[PDB]
Amino acid sequence: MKIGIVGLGRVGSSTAFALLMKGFAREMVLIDVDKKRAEGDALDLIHGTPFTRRANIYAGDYADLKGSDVVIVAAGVPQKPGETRLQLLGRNARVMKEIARNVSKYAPDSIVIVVTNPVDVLTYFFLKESGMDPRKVFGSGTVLDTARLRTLIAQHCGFSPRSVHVYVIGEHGDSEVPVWSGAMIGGIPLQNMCQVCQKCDSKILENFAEKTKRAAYEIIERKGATHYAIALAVADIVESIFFDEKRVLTLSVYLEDYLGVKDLCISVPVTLGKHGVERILELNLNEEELEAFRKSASILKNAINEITAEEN
Amino acid sequence: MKIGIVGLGRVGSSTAFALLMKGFAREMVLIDVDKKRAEGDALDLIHGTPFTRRANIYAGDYADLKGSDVVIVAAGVPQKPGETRLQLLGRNARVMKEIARNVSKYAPDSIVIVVTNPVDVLTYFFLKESGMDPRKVFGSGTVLDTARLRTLIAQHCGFSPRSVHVYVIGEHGDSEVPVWSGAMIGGIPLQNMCQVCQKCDSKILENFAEKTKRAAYEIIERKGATHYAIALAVADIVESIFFDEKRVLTLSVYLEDYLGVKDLCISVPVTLGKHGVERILELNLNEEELEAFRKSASILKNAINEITAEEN
Amino acid sequence: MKIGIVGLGRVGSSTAFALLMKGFAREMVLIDVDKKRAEGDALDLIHGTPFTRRANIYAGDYADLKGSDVVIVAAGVPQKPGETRLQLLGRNARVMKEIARNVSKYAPDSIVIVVTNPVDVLTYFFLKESGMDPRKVFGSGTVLDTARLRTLIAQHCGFSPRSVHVYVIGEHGDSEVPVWSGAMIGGIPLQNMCQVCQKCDSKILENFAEKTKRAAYEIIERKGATHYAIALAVADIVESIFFDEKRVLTLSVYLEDYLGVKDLCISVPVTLGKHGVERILELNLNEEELEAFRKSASILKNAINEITAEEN
Amino acid sequence: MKIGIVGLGRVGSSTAFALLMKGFAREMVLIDVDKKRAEGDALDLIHGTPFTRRANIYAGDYADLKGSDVVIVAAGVPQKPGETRLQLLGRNARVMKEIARNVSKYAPDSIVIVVTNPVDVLTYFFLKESGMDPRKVFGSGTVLDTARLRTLIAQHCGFSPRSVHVYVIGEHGDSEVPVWSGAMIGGIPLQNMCQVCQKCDSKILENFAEKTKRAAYEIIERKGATHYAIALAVADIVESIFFDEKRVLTLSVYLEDYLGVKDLCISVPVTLGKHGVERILELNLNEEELEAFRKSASILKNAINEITAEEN
Ligand SMILES: NC(=O)c1ccc[n+]([C@@H]2O[C@H](COP(=O)([O-])OP(=O)(O)OC[C@H]3O[C@@H](n4cnc5c(N)ncnc54)[C@H](O)[C@@H]3O)[C@@H](O)[C@H]2O)c1
Ligand SMILES: NC(=O)c1ccc[n+]([C@@H]2O[C@H](COP(=O)([O-])OP(=O)(O)OC[C@H]3O[C@@H](n4cnc5c(N)ncnc54)[C@H](O)[C@@H]3O)[C@@H](O)[C@H]2O)c1
Ligand SMILES: NC(=O)c1ccc[n+]([C@@H]2O[C@H](COP(=O)([O-])OP(=O)(O)OC[C@H]3O[C@@H](n4cnc5c(N)ncnc54)[C@H](O)[C@@H]3O)[C@@H](O)[C@H]2O)c1
Ligand SMILES: NC(=O)c1ccc[n+]([C@@H]2O[C@H](COP(=O)([O-])OP(=O)(O)OC[C@H]3O[C@@H](n4cnc5c(N)ncnc54)[C@H](O)[C@@H]3O)[C@@H](O)[C@H]2O)c1
Ligand SMILES: O=P(O)(O)OC[C@H]1O[C@](O)(COP(=O)(O)O)[C@@H](O)[C@@H]1O
Ligand SMILES: O=P(O)(O)OC[C@H]1O[C@](O)(COP(=O)(O)O)[C@@H](O)[C@@H]1O
Ligand SMILES: O=P(O)(O)OC[C@H]1O[C@](O)(COP(=O)(O)O)[C@@H](O)[C@@H]1O
Ligand SMILES: O=P(O)(O)OC[C@H]1O[C@](O)(COP(=O)(O)O)[C@@H](O)[C@@H]1O
Ligand SMILES: O=P(O)(O)OC[C@H]1O[C@](O)(COP(=O)(O)O)[C@@H](O)[C@@H]1O
Ligand SMILES: O=P(O)(O)OC[C@H]1O[C@](O)(COP(=O)(O)O)[C@@H](O)[C@@H]1O
Repeated sequence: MKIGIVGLGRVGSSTAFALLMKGFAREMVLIDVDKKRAEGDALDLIHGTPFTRRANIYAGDYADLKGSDVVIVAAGVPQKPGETRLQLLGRNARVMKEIARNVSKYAPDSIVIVVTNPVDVLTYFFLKESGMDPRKVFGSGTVLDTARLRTLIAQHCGFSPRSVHVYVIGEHGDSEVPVWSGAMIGGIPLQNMCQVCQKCDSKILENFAEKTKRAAYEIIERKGATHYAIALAVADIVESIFFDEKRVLTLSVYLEDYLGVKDLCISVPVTLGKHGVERILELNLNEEELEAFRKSASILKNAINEITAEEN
Repeated sequence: MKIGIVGLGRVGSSTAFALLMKGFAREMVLIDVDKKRAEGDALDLIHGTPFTRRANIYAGDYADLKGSDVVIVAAGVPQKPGETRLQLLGRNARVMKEIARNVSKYAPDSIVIVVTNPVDVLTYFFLKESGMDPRKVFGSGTVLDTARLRTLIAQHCGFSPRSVHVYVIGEHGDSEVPVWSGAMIGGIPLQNMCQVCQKCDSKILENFAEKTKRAAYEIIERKGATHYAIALAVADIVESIFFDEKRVLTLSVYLEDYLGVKDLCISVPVTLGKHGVERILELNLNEEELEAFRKSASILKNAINEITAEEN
Repeated sequence: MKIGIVGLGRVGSSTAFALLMKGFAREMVLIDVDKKRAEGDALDLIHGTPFTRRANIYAGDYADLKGSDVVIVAAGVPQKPGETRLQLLGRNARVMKEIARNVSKYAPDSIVIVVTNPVDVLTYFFLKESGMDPRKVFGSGTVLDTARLRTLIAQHCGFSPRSVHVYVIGEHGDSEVPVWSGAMIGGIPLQNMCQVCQKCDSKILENFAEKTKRAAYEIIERKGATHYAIALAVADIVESIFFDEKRVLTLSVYLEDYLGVKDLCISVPVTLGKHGVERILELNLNEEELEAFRKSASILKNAINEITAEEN
Repeated sequence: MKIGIVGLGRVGSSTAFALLMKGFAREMVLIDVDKKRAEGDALDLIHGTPFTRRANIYAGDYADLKGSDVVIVAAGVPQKPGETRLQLLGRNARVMKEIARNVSKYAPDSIVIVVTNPVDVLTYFFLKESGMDPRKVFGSGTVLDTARLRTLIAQHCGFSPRSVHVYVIGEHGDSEVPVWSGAMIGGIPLQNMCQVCQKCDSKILENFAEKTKRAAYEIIERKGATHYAIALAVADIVESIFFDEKRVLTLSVYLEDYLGVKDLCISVPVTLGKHGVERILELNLNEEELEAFRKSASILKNAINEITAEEN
C-alpha cells in the first residue's frame, strides 16, 4: 500500500523506519515543513532498503498524498518559553486543521491515524476540519497503554500476553481508565487468578496502572521524548488494516453517544480492518469506572471548548 | 531443537513436513516399524530442504532419540476386519506401552506429545508405562477443536479469532464440552455479542459445536483419514515449547483431581512452555457443564478399565 | 491471490498444504476427477486454518478457475500393468490436453505451472493444446535439481547456498546438464574454491551431480513417490510471482530458438515475476555442455514426436 | 542471545531499535557515557516490547557485558570547532582503546562489530588495544555499500538483487574499490548483461559507483547524520552470526597479508558464522583494481601511522 507520514520529527521518523522493516509500504511519502530534514530522512531509509523490502520512499509535498491508503499525522510544534499549555494546544490545533484541509483535498479516500499529543483533543480538531468519515480518521489513543498493562500482568503471572484481557479507556492521559471489572487471565476473572499467581496482589495491580500511565513522562525526563514505543504501536495498528484483521483496539474514535459521553473523540474498544473502524464495543462499566470514564470525557470536552474559544 | 517422530503414517509424515517448514528442528529422527517407508520419507524431506531451514533429518531406530527435546507419537495400527473397538484399542494400547519403555530409556528428558486416537485413552496408557513426569508427557487433546470453534464464531461475527474466547474440554471425542458459560468476544459475554452480531443466534452456535465435533468423521468418510489439521496443531503446540510462550492450550493432561474427576488424562486449559506444562487452570463450570465434563471423564475411565481388564 | 490446483494426488495435495502454510492463497480451488477425495482434502485443510491464514479452500469443477491468478497441474494417470512408457505418456499427454482446453476457457488470464512427469514433454503438450502465452505457461523443470546441487556444494564447503552459483539445464531427467563452466562460490570459479575447500574435489562434485539426478528414483524405490520436495519448489516458484521478485529460475520454457535448440519446452535460466516469465538468459556453454544440452533437446523432441505420432 | 551496544547516539539507538524488531536479543545492555540518555532509551524500547519479542533491555555499565554474545561499538565524539581531522581521529581512537580494555575484561568471549567512522582505522585501533581474536572483532566496513551497489544495478535491469554479484572492497570511504571484473548478473559477466539490459550502459554503472560512495555525505548535508542504513546493515550482520549462515560479507577484517597489503584492517569477502569470521576469500583483482586496492591500504596505514605518532 501507499503510506504518507506528515511530520517527520522523532516520532514520524521512527514510525517510518518501523513501517519500512515491517514491509507494509510499496510507496512512502514523507512530508514535513522542514523539507531538507524530510529529504535526508528519505535518503537514509532508501540507503537501507537493500536489507528490507523494495519501497518507493521520497520526501514530497501535499499533492503527493494522492492515492494514499493510510496517512499518519505525527506533526506538531514545541512549547515556546513562557508558553501556556492552552496556547501550545492552540498552536497544535491550528497545525491539525491545516494538515486536514490538505489531506481532505488530495487523499480524500485514505484512512488517517493521528498520533500527536494530546491525541484525543487533536484528533477531534483534525476530524472536524477535515470533514471525513469518523470511521476512517482516528487517533492511536490508549492502544499502547492497554498492551503495556496486559504485558506487565502477563509476565508477572507466567502467562502469554495473549491470555490476558484488560482494556484501558478514556483520555490517553492522566485520567485514563483501566477497566479492571472485565479483566481476566484464561477467561478466569483477574481476582481469582491474581491471588493464585504469586507475583500478583492488589498493591501490584495498582503499580502497573501507575507504571503504564507514567511511562511517557519517565522517558521524557530522561531523553526529552518518546518515539520508539508509539512507532511500534502505529505499525501494529497499520498491520490490522493491512491484513484486514478486525482486531479489537482501544483507538480514540469519534463517538456520537457512548455511555452518555457525546460529541468527542476518546478511546474505546473498536474493531479495525482494511476499511477503517467497523464495530464499536460498548463496555459494561461498573459504577466507579463509569464515573471515571465520564469525568475523562469532561476533561477532554473542556479542553476542546477552551481552545475552540481562544481562536474566536 | 531435536525432534523425534515415532509413527510416520499420514499424520506422522504430515507433522514432519509441517515442522520442517516452521523450521523448529535442527535434527529430526523419523521412526516407524516400516523402516523402508520412513527412509523414503526422510529422503523426500531432505530433497526439499533447499527451500527450508537446514535440518538433519533421517530415519532411525529408538537409540537415536537420545538428546531429543520433543518426541511425537503418531504411531498406531488399523482396525482389522471383524475387529472390535475394544480389541483395536487393546492393540493400540500395547503399541503405546512398547514405544513408552523405549522413549523412557533413550530420551528420559524429552517432552512427549501423544497424537494417536483415542488421544486421552492412549496418552494415559503411554504415561503409565513410561513412568515419566505428567508435566512433560501429554496428548494434543482438544487443542484443534477449541481453535476451530473460536474460528467459526469469529469469522461469522466480524472479529479476529484473537478476540474470541471459548474452551472445549473433556474427551477429545463425542462427549467433548464447549464451555459456553465463559465464552466471550471482546471480553463481552458471548450472548450479548451474539445477538448484536447478525450471523449469530442460538441455532448457529449449536451448529458450530456440531461442525467441530464432526470434522474428523466427515474428512474420514471422504478420504479415509485426517492428517493436515492435526499436523498444523502439533506444530502450533511445539511452537509454544520452542519459544517458551506459556500460552493456554486445552491439552489432554494427567489430572490427580480436577473438579472431582481423578486419575486420568483429559483436556483442560493448561499453560505450555519450554519445560512442558506449568499451570493447570481450574474452570468455573456451570451445572450442566460440570455434569457433562464428569460424564466425559467416566466414559474415558470405563474404556481405560475395559482394556486394562482385557490384557490380564 | 486465487490459486487453482488440478490433480490432488500426492503432489497436488502436498503442494496445497505447503501453499496454505506460506499463506499465498486468499482462495484455493482443488480439482480432481475423484471429487470425493478432493472434497475430504479441502475439509482437512479447512480444519487446520485456525493455525494458518484465512483462505477460501474448496473442491470445485473447471468453471471455478475463473479469476485464478495461478493454476497448478499435478494431474496424471498411473502406469497400468504391461503398459509401455510411450503408451503411458500417450495417456498423460491426453490428460494434459483435456485440462488445457478447460483452463484456456475459464481462466485464460492465469499463469500455469505444470508439474507432472515427464515435465518438459507434458508442458509442451499442455501449451500447444491451450493456445496461451508461452510466458505464462511453463513447467517447474530443473528448479529443484539446481537448488539441490547448490545446497550439496554449499554445505560441504562451509558457505551459504546464496554464495554458490550453478545451473542445471536441459531435460528434467537423466540427460540434465549441470553447467559446471559457470559455477562459482563467492564469484570465484568453482575449481579454485573447490580445492581450497577440504570436503570438495573432482570425485565429489561428480557424486553430487549423481545424487541430485537420482534423488527421485531413490525416494520412489522406498515409498513409491516424491511429493514433499516438489511441493516446496512449487511454493518457492509461486513465491516469486506473488512478490514479483524477478529471481532467476531454471524453469522448463517454450523456446523458439536457444543455442540451436528449437520448438520445444526445456529448462534454462529465466526470470519470474507477477506477469510470468520475463527474461530468458542465454548461457555461454562450453563445448561438451553445448553438446549435452543439444542431445537433451533431441531426446525430448523425439519423445514429443513418437507420442504426436501414436494418436494419429 | 545477549547483545551489548556501547555508544547510544543516533546510530547506537537506531541499531538497538532495529535489533529489537528483528528479535535477536533475549537481553540487551545499552552503555553510553551519558547514562541518563541511555536509560530513557532503554525505557522507550521497553515500553514498545508489547509489540515485539520479550527482551531484557536496560542501561548498564561495563560489568554488564558479562555473557554477551555480541557487543556493538557505535561510540564516538563529535568534531570540536577548529578541530583537525587528525585530532578528531586522535580523540576517537582513544575512545576505541578505552572501550576495548573494558570489553576485553568483562566480555572476552564476545564477537565485536565496530561501526564508528573511520571504520577501518578505528577497528584496527580497537583490535590492537583489546588483544582479542581477529576473527571475532571486526568492523562493518563496506557491507552496506556492496549491498547498495547490487541493488542499484538489480532494479535497473529487472533482476532480483540475489542474481547480482559485485563486491566493493578497500577503505570504507572515498577510496573504496568496486570489483567490476567479477561482476555478474545470472552468472553472466556484467558487460554482456549490461548491454542487453536497457537502463544500463557504461555511464550508468559509473553513476552507481558514485551514488553509493556519496550516500552518507548526501544524507549528512541534509540531516547531519546517517543512522538508519547502518542500523539495518548491523542487523543483517548479526543475523548471520545468529543463524550461523556463513554468508559472504565485505567486512573490515584484520589481514596479515592479502594481495600484498599487510598489518591493517580493511574490507574483503569473508564468511561470517556463529563463531565469527571463518574464511577470507582472496579475490582475483585485475591490474587497475589491484592498484586501487593497494593505494586504499596505504591511505589507511598512513592515517593509522599519523595517529599512532601523535599520541607519543
Ligand atoms: N515525547 C513525545 O514524543 C511528545 C511529548 C509531548 C508532546 N508531543 C506532541 O506530539 C508531536 C510528535 O512529537 P515528536 O517528538 O515526534 O515531534 P518533533 O519534536 O519532531 O516536532 C514536530 C515535527 O513535525 C514537523 N511539522 C510541524 N508542523 C508541520 C506541518 N505543519 N506540516 C508538516 N510537518 C510539520 C516539524 O517540522 C518537526 O519535524 C509533537 O510535535 C508534540 O506536539 C510529543
Ligand atoms: N483419520 C485419522 O488420522 C485416524 C482415524 C482413526 C484413528 N487414528 C489413530 O491414530 C493413528 C494415526 O493415524 P495415521 O492415519 O497417521 O496412521 P497410519 O495409517 O499411517 O498408521 C500408523 C503408522 O504408524 C506406524 N507404526 C505402527 N506401529 C509402530 C510402532 N510400534 N513403532 C513405530 N511405528 C509404528 C505404522 O507403520 C504406520 O506407518 C492411527 O494409527 C490410529 O490408531 C487416526
Ligand atoms: N513420484 C512421483 O511423484 C511421480 C513419479 C512418476 C511420475 N509422476 C507423474 O506426475 C504425476 C503427479 O504424481 P502424484 O504422485 O501426485 O500422482 P497421483 O498418484 O496422486 O495421481 C494423479 C492424481 O491426479 C488426479 N487426476 C487424474 N486425471 C485428472 C484429470 N483429468 N482431472 C483432474 N484430476 C485428475 C487423479 O485422480 C489423482 O488424484 C503422476 O500422475 C504421474 O503421471 C509422479
Ligand atoms: N553520520 C554519521 O552517523 C557519522 C558521521 C561521521 C562520523 N561518525 C562517527 O561514528 C560515530 C557514530 O555516530 P552517531 O551519529 O551515532 O554518534 P553521536 O552523535 O550519537 O555521538 C556518540 C554517542 O556515543 C556516546 N559515547 C561517546 N563516548 C562514549 C564512551 N566512551 N563510552 C560509551 N559511550 C560513549 C556519546 O555519549 C553519544 O551518545 C560518531 O561518534 C563519529 O565519531 C558518524
Ligand atoms: O510532489 P512531488 O514534488 O512530485 O514529490 C515527489 C518526487 O520528489 C522526489 O521524492 C525527490 O524528492 P527529493 O529530491 O526531495 O529527494 C521524487 O523521487 C518523487 O517522484
Ligand atoms: O485469551 P482468551 O482466551 O481469548 O481470552 C481473553 C482475551 O480475549 C479478550 O476478549 C481480549 O480480546 P482483545 O484484547 O482482542 O479485544 C479478553 O478475554 C482477553 O483480551
Ligand atoms: O540409530 P542410527 O542407526 O544411528 O540412525 C541414524 C543414522 O541413519 C541415517 O539416518 C541413515 O538412515 P538411512 O540410511 O536409513 O537413510 C544416518 O544419516 C544417521 O546418522
Ligand atoms: O464450481 P462450484 O461448484 O461453484 O464449486 C465451488 C463451491 O463448492 C464448495 O466448495 C463446496 O464443495 P464441496 O461441497 O464439495 O465441499 C462451496 O464451498 C463453493 O462455493
Ligand atoms: O551493571 P548493572 O548496574 O547491574 O546494570 C543492570 C541493572 O540496571 C538496570 O537496568 C536498571 O537501570 P536503570 O535504572 O538505569 O534503568 C536493571 O534493570 C539491571 O538489572
Ligand atoms: O546469484 P547467483 O546465481 O548465485 O550468482 C551470483 C551471485 O553469487 C555471488 O557469488 C555473490 O555471492 P555473495 O554475494 O554471497 O558473496 C556472485 O556470483 C553473485 O553475488
